[PDB]
Amino acid sequence: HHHHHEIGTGFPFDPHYVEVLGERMHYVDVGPRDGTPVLFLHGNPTSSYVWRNIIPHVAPTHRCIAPDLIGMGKSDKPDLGYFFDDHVRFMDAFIEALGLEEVVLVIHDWGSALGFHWAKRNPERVKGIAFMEFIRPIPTWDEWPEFARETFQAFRTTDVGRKLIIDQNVFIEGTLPMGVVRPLTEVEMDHYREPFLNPVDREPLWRFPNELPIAGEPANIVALVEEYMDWLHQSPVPKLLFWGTPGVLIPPAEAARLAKSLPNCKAVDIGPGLNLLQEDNPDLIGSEIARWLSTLEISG
Ligand SMILES: CCOc1c(C)cc(C)cc1CNc1nnn[nH]1
Ligand SMILES: [Mn+2]
Ligand SMILES: [Mn+2]
Ligand code: NA
Ligand code: NA
Repeated sequence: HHHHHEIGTGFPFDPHYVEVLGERMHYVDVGPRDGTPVLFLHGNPTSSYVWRNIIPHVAPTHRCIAPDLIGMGKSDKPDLGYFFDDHVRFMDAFIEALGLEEVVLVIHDWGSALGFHWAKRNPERVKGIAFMEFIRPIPTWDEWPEFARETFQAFRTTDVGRKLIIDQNVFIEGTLPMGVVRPLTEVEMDHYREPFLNPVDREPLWRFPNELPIAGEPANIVALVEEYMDWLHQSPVPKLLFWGTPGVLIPPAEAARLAKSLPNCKAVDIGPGLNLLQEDNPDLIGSEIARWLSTLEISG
């Protein structure tokens, strides 16, 4: 006989779809219909799943929109190279397809590059940006985390890199768990694996690290990233920066610097964390975003 009697693993959000440049994109859409929407953008190799435990904190007061990038999550998977340029084109068109006007961004990893680049080009529409573990220029390999130098150098080759990421699914099975301090459960791993069970679908997982602005290459990405970082230092847009210890892309020392150099910026320590801060302390991140959103309406 039986009797009846943690960081959430479920994804209790109804699928929403919109046609974007002839392809179907999936997104979470919850919360009130009026007011300024909060747009959550994930990076590599995740999906809207990464926001699952953060969104419920914001949804009571704001619309939350969390798309899966083209070729990822539940969005369609056209035969693209999935360059950053492709993601930009699709994300621009997604935002237009939903008829969004002003927005608040919550962005992470490659999602931050998309968010920052979009904000730079749409200064009058951005009402706030929350960000963490974001893409910035990496002048030399010495400025890349030591533990991942050899690995990412290998990733950034055609034959070896594709064998690792596409054939062996290393970014999902290897790199992903290394971006979280706590161990991911099998249920969580399965939600992350889901979009990429078919090896040929793993193209964006390989192109993304090959797009990273490292040692001047790719030059186009480096220029673009420098441009939005320059814009960011000059914009009065409200900013909220989450960081963890030791972090990965944004070490604590770097978070302290940005908190001062970026105008109108608040920085929040999430405790232990690497790249996927959302997976180590989603309640703090969600709570702080919800409260920060409230202060955006306070004049002073
Ligand atoms: C230094 C390794 O850092 C990472 C770790 C340890 C884990 C994950 C998931 C991601 C990254 C990095 N971000 C990333 N790489 N290519 N596209 N986005
Ligand atoms: Mn179509
Ligand atoms: Mn192809
Ligand atoms: Na399993
Ligand atoms: Na999934």
